[PDB]
Amino acid sequence: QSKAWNRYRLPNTLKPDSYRVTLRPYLTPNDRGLYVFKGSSTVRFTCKEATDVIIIHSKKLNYTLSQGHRVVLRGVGGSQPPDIDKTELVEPTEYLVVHLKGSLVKDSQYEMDSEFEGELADDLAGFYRSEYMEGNVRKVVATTQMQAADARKSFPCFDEPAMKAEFNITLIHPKDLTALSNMLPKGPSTPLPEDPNWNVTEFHTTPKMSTYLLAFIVSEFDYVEKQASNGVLIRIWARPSAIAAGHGDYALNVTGPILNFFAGHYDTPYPLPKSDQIGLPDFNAGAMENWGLVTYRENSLLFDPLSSSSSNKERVVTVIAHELAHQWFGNLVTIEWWNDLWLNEGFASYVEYLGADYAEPTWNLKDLMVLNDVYRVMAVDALASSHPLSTPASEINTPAQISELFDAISYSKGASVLRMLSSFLSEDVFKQGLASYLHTFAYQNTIYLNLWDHLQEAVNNRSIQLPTTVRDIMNRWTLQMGFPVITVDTSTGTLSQEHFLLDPDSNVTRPSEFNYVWIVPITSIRDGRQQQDYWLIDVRAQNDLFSTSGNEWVLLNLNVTGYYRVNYDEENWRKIQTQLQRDHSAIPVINRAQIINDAFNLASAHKVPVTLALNNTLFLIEERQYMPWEAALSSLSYFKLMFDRSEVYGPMKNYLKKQVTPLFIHFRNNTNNWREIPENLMDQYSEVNAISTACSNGVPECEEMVSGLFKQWMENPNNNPIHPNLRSTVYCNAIAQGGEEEWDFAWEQFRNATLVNEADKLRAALACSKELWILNRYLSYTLNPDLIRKQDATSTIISITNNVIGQGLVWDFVQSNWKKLFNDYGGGSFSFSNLIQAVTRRFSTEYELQQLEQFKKDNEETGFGSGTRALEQALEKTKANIKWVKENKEVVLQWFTENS
Amino acid sequence: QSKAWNRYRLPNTLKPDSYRVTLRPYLTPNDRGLYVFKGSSTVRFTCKEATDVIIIHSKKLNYTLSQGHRVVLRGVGGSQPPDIDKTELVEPTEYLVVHLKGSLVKDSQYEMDSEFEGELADDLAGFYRSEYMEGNVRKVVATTQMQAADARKSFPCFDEPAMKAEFNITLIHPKDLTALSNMLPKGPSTPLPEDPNWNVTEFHTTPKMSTYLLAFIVSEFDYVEKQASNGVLIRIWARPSAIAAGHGDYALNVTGPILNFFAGHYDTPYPLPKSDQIGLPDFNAGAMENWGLVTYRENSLLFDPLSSSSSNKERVVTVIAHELAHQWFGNLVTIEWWNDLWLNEGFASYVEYLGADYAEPTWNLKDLMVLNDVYRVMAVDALASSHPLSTPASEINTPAQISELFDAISYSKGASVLRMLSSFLSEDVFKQGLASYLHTFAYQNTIYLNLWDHLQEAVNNRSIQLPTTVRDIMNRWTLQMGFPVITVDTSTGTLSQEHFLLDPDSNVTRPSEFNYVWIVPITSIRDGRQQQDYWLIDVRAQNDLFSTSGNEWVLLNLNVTGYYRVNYDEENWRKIQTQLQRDHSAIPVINRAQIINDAFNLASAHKVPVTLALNNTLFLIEERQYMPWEAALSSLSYFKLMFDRSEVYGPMKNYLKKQVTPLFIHFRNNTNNWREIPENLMDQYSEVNAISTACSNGVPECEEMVSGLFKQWMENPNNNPIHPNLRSTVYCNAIAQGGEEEWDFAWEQFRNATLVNEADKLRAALACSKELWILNRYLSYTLNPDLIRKQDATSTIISITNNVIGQGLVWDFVQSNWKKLFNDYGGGSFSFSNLIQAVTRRFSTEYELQQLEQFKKDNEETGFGSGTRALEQALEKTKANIKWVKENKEVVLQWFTENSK
Ligand SMILES: *[C@@H]1O[C@H](CO)[C@@H](O[C@@H]2O[C@H](CO)[C@@H](O[C@@H]3O[C@H](CO)[C@@H](O)[C@H](O)[C@@H]3O)[C@H](O)[C@H]2NC(C)=O)[C@H](O)[C@H]1NC(C)=O
Ligand SMILES: *[C@@H]1O[C@H](CO)[C@@H](O[C@@H]2O[C@H](CO)[C@@H](O[C@@H]3O[C@H](CO)[C@@H](O)[C@H](O)[C@@H]3O)[C@H](O)[C@H]2NC(C)=O)[C@H](O)[C@H]1NC(C)=O
Ligand SMILES: *[C@@H]1O[C@H](CO)[C@@H](O[C@@H]2O[C@H](CO)[C@@H](O)[C@H](O)[C@H]2NC(C)=O)[C@H](O)[C@H]1NC(C)=O
Ligand SMILES: *[C@@H]1O[C@H](CO)[C@@H](O[C@@H]2O[C@H](CO)[C@@H](O)[C@H](O)[C@H]2NC(C)=O)[C@H](O)[C@H]1NC(C)=O
Ligand SMILES: *[C@@H]1O[C@H](CO)[C@@H](O[C@@H]2O[C@H](CO)[C@@H](O)[C@H](O)[C@H]2NC(C)=O)[C@H](O)[C@H]1NC(C)=O
Ligand SMILES: *[C@@H]1O[C@H](CO)[C@@H](O[C@@H]2O[C@H](CO)[C@@H](O)[C@H](O)[C@H]2NC(C)=O)[C@H](O)[C@H]1NC(C)=O
Ligand SMILES: *[C@@H]1O[C@H](CO)[C@@H](O[C@@H]2O[C@H](CO)[C@@H](O)[C@H](O)[C@H]2NC(C)=O)[C@H](O)[C@H]1NC(C)=O
Ligand SMILES: *[C@@H]1O[C@H](CO)[C@@H](O)[C@H](O)[C@H]1NC(C)=O
Ligand SMILES: *[C@@H]1O[C@H](CO)[C@@H](O)[C@H](O)[C@H]1NC(C)=O
Ligand SMILES: [Zn+2]
Repeated sequence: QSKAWNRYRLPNTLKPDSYRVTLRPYLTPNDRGLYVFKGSSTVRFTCKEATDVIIIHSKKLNYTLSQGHRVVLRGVGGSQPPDIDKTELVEPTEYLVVHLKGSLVKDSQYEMDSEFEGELADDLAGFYRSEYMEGNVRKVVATTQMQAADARKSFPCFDEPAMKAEFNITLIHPKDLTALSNMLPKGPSTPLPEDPNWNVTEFHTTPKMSTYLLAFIVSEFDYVEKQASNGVLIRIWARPSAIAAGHGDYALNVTGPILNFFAGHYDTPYPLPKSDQIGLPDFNAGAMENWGLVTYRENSLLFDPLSSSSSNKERVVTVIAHELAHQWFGNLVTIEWWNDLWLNEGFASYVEYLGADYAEPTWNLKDLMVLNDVYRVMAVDALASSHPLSTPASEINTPAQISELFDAISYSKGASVLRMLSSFLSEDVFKQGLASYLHTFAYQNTIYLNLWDHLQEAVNNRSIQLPTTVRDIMNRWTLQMGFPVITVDTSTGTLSQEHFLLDPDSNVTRPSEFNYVWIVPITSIRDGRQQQDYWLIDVRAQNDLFSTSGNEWVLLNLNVTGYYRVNYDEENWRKIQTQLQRDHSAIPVINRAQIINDAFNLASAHKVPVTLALNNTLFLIEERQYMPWEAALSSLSYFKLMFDRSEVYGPMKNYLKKQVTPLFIHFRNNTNNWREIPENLMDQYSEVNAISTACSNGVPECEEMVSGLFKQWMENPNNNPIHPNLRSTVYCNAIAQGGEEEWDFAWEQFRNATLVNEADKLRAALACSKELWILNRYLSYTLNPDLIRKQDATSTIISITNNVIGQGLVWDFVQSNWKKLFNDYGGGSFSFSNLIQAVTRRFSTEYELQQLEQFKKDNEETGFGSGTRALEQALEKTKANIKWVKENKEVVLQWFTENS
Repeated sequence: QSKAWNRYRLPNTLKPDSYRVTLRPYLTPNDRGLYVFKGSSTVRFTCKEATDVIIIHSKKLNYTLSQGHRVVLRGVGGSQPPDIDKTELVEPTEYLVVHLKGSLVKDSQYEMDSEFEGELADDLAGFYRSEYMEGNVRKVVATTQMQAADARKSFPCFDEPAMKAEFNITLIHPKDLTALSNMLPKGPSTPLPEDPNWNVTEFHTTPKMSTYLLAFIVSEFDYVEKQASNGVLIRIWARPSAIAAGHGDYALNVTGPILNFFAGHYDTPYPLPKSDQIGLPDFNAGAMENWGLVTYRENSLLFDPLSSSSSNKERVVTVIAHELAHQWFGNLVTIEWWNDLWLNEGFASYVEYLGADYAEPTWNLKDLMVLNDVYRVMAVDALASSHPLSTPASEINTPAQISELFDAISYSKGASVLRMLSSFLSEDVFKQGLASYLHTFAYQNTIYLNLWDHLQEAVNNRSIQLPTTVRDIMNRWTLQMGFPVITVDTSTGTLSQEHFLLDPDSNVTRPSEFNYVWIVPITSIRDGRQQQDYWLIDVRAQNDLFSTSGNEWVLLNLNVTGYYRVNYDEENWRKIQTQLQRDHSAIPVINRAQIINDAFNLASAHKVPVTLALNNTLFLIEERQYMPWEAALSSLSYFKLMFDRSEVYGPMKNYLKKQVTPLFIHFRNNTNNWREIPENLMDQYSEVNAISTACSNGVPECEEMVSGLFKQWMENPNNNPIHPNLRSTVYCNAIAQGGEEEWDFAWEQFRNATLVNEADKLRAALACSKELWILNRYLSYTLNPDLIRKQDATSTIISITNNVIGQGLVWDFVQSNWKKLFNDYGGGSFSFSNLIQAVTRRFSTEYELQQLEQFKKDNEETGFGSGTRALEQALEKTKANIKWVKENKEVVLQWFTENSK
């Protein structure tokens, strides 16, 4: 608006060099019960272009006028300090405009001192407080989450990733509590000269960081430390009680290997002197890559071996790797602007599994990436509402736009694209370019093009053959949204590409350059033996590689490395099916899951018949791996949700029971009569799946075993015999196969629950009851805050909705008590979006659509709030559901009956 | 409108004298694939008042134009027939108005020849069709059902009960099949001149009768015959296989004696040479009393001693008695209008027990009547939405209202009134008066006043002492709806009477000439010793007969003879509970059941504490008789319907489980490990009650036994180990405690079932499944006429709505397919009301009432027809339920919890 303070982007008039921030957090409420902190900061900025105004980001800061102005300007090195005209604080653009009576000459450093007072509120932003209940005592900790902005809230600073500067952090903390920051403590905490109750801790100057990664936490958390033989001191800080137990031991045992792996992959030594990972009890954000002081949710860093499932073990190892990867890529080489967030977060997501694999080589974690990210993001990208990975930097300005960029696409899509990048570049050449990128751009900001250039330079040195320059071959997958579905005409060995859209009748309004065409790297296998390689340059191309003979099957996207679905002629599909039946080993496990997942998704776009998809699920009877089974069960979930209350459910269960029985018996023998869990994490997951589906479909042995296990627990409570991994499954099936007695025992345990994980497991299991009265009684308990915590109420109601009988109960509940639910819980505590999505997920009939539409008009006056933008979405999904059921019910029903 | 055709009442200007109907039923689909019957008819009518328009009933009949008109007017006796102006067909009133260019000469007989064609569909109305399967060949049987406004569908006629006439019936039927009509065939079947393959059979002229008593059935059914002592030839006609298997043996064993008994009791001879009882595969009503050709559902007539249960045996004898009773009260003497429908249904329902008791003297079915009718109607009669036994004629005009009157009030309330009337007038005096009524108005239509006059004659003849005239005393029980509740102050022995209302806040909009007061006849017993009787003529009275001293307890309405509820003070109730726990035998078995039923209903009306009624159910643990247990289970059903989907259900089940366990074991030992059955009929019913109640509540052995028995039947499909009487409960409980396999086995057996009784049991049991998907599939099956016969469609839906899981499914189904159910399915008006009551018997929340009100607002255009009153009553009950549950949920839960332990 012709005024720099009106503009959302900092003027490039001055750039910071060094910072000195001394903040004293008062973790005790003052007058009006306000937790406030007092801070003093100074910035030695350098005048890049002669100007008359200084603009510094500042949010929720009272400031103190040391002289006639809130700030004091002093020129350094004999620099003349221009007199300050006036001080103004702009809110729309968190800016501290300090108009000066004169112009600051260029090539001269000026320091601006600033004493300020802020509120240590529980906003989970900037400098915030977190109160946890240690025993029966409230304990408050002062932590920091300066993602995107928020850094301004803590102290006056150039809050932009481009503005890199050294930061000297000093914390005045109570003598009892300990203070932590990005760097090591410069000196041991000394009693503050005044009020000896408080100590003063100074930390060594931080390597030129870009803000947003600064962190200063003062608390009483204890810690387990280990000096790695590479020079980095690994310290895992957490609640003293948990550190006293072995909860934090696993993280310390896994951090060292992960750091070493990344050091090699990044070909760079750990930039900071030490690595502290702290487990905050709350911390709604999953994790933060604060340089040196990584903050994690207590549940994602601590692993109790007696009450955490192997799934939690995967969670901690993987999340640790993601943030530890950020320490090299994203902290040493930060993005110039938030528009390139996809490159930073995406790379971290991709190399996350790479690191975890080094730590646990017997888990094959890298394989899970596809099901966890590639297929997850593929579903969203296959909509006409998708956005291109790259966005014009000018477009992103407001803080809200920055937060918007943090989409699942930015993470998974980026990781998938970068995985394809590494595959067609050969990990070795990719790593070479990455190493050069980091070294050449160490301690400075960059654009995604810089990485493309270094990769191309490595391409030339290694002389790898790429159809076009890395930039062009990557622009196709970064400047336009969506992914190509490659159809293979084996008869004439022809290859074709198209923008895959799950809804066939979708108007792709977004005008994408390259007219939605992609340079797809194609890797193929023939009769098991991998062929050479091919790059689809145009929409349609012919190559003998894809040509097949009388009994020849070709399968593209080996290990689904490339972000593209594949469609084949019906003949090739049948050849693949015959191979899967005689020996599934020929097809790599990853591609077996690909076959099932792609078939179902292609059937949704009406590119292949639904029967073909179910045909690709027939070989599961012999499959003993996890990925293939998981893919099929995930896809068949929609079928169950649509036919759970219909006749089709009968034949469907019979078919699934026939397929699961062998897998269940296999595990029963392997686990020695359900006594010893399998070793490989993948096998552990499949064992849980086997029992769950076997009992759900009605395998007799499964229900007998789960019932017996729960009964053994009922006989001897306090010593649960069910192993943590199999607890949720046994609990739900046992309660379902049992009556009021079992539910009563479970309810008692839930009320006496001591660990949140166990409590939530019991809560969901209690909703597995098959008695209408018990479910209604549970619904009444859900609303009561005393019985069910309001934070957990929405999830409990959703869990009852999942019960086939519960669907009707919850639907009447939401339709009749929307007013109460919305009015009493208008706050974010109740996610109405998730609630309405869950209650309307099975809607597949015109009657149900009429009810939902009536609900919309009936409660129109009381805005659905978070529900809005999801209720209209549910209406659209309901309409699509009606069409799908009326177009596939007969075919699906016949298939199950004849194939069961 | 003023237009006579627009009016729903036939003009009195024309009176029918005699008719000649010649229906020809085509038992093969036409080019349009629709079975169609073609017939011609001529009505001889005397012109009571000169008229220029002739109005007759015509329904779904395409009349062939003759002489440029649908009808042809011919002069009888030389009278001139005025020229026909025009013939319009008014559909709303089903009136074929034959406008004339002149006024019919007054007091002149005329004849109207009319040819017509109609659809022989499966609507179970007029001339419909019944398709049964023999071997692998479909067999079609054309039968007639004209209970109300359906004779018009078969032929143009004055379809009103008052318009009696003699009907000459000629049936052109295939030479192979046999034509059955009200009277005997007049001579041998003669070959149709056009086609020898068809036969022309005319029957003897029928005596003066109403159009709704006609029956024309052509069938290949065989029959078993046996002349009765009165000489009337009793023949049981049914499917060839059924008669060959001796399913009709029991029917022939009871029909003859029962018919003679009725004739001897009222000294009135049956005026027809034969009385054929025929069982039709497809029939809506349980049975129709068509004079000479009484029609019955196969379930109500066929009886296989090796597969039918003791209850089935009672059903057959009772139904046959009810229909034979009608042959006197309904056919020989008919009602003037449907307003006094009770005069026929009520008497036939009450005297049915007398006939059954005669045929089966070791059953004591008259004891059951107390719970079968008196208490059954008291529930609906209590609602402020009931109707006086003799509703003003003006209210009942449209055919929908006519069919609506066929409810508990016309049947049970009438029978209960007759029970009380006979009790205070003595059987001898009562039957003497009835004989005069029958002989005086034979072949004539009568009203309630006519009955009172003949009864008064017997009263004076036998010098019976009454407070006032029979008319005044019984007008209180017939001209005002509802029944009185007597408050007994044992402290001072004072009595009072007031209209019993389930909702104390319910607004009665129906005015009463007697201002809701009754000359209640009262009979009281003291410590089991009967005392002198008293008549509560005034609203309030006092007597020492009711005043108690020390620990003396007084029970009014000994053997629930009177039609009223007894409300004792807390003192008497305490003494009664003391007696029940000390020696329940002291209190009459019937009165023990009376105590449980009265206590609960009084509590539901917010007149006594709910705890009091529940307390009265603590003697059940030691009770071994059937009647007490029966009333308790029936009364606690309301609690279940109101708390089955609530937290109270758990404690309630535990309590009942505790009470039934002893009875269950007792019967186990008595039945020798469930191998034998009790000898006494009542004991057999209680044994089945024990097993069903135990399995439903959760007694472990019960669930194990029923499952094992069904498993053994699955092993040997042909040999069913379960004893016929125990099949009902075992089948249901097994299917419920079983899964898809059990449901599949039952479905296959149901489709392959032979005896209707067994098929009915399996059909109802299939609804006991606890799988939502199975119940949804079952509901779709109900609509399919091929899988479930249209006659049993609503019954199956009601069974599904009975299942707790099915309640929601059916409610949404009813809301979604009201238009289809109301239109495609006629339901014969006997249903719909039942379906509405069944789907709305669990409503206890404002949201549920809102849904019901929305249903009415969204389906007012579609119409509720017969269900109109039922839907309106539902609204009243739902509102009362909302208040009752809110005021009693906690106390009911606490009581069960404390007693369950
Ligand atoms: C944050 O801490 C760093 C040190 O870790 C501070 O940088 C230091 O700045 C002072 C001037 O303020 C430098 O002193 C100068 O030393 C040179 C000789 O090296 C001398 O010729 C000059 O006359 C002057 O005394 C000091 O060297 C420098 N230290 C380093 C290692 O660069 C920084 O100023 C602190 N932050 C802020 C905002 O003050
Ligand atoms: C906050 O500052 C206080 C004061 O410095 C710390 O308390 C401890 O103070 C004593 C000196 O008064 C020191 O430790 C003590 O010294 C003896 C030897 O004389 C030694 O055996 C013990 O360590 C003893 O406690 C030390 O300065 C200081 N800290 C320690 C390690 O004891 C207090 O610990 C400070 N709090 C934090 C969290 O840094
Ligand atoms: C900084 O100044 C703001 C604006 O004056 C203060 O905000 C006020 O304080 C109350 C709470 O005590 C807030 O609810 C209102 O937004 C403001 N009201 C008033 C009366 O001014 C803010 O409190 C100050 N900072 C701190 C840490 O206290
Ligand atoms: C974490 O490391 C500790 C050792 O610091 C483990 O304790 C033992 O050490 C070995 C090697 O790590 C483990 O394999 C053994 O299971 C432990 N005991 C023995 C006798 O060697 C500890 O198990 C590791 N994991 C956790 C979760 O604490
Ligand atoms: C029905 O049958 C009767 C008897 O055959 C037909 O004859 C009339 O009815 C009386 C009955 O006793 C006969 O005696 C008379 O000869 C007839 N009466 C008149 C007034 O004609 C009778 O016509 C037939 N019904 C019809 C056509 O109305
Ligand atoms: C109907 O009557 C028949 C014939 O009386 C009954 O069959 C039995 O016939 C044998 C013939 O020797 C007699 O010894 C029995 O006394 C008859 N039993 C009875 C109960 O009468 C038949 O049981 C009767 N009832 C049924 C159900 O058909
Ligand atoms: C119903 O419950 C009992 C009979 O089962 C009646 O008597 C009570 O019994 C309890 C338990 O022994 C005592 O604690 C109470 O004091 C008794 N009642 C009184 C009023 O003393 C009870 O009165 C009945 N409740 C009714 C009829 O409402
Ligand atoms: C709660 O659990 C603890 C630990 O198993 C047990 O000692 C205690 O008795 C339980 N309390 C109740 C009330 O069940
Ligand atoms: C049909 O008529 C013939 C005489 O033509 C007769 O023998 C036969 O029994 C009749 N059939 C029936 C069942 O009416
Ligand atoms: Zn991250």
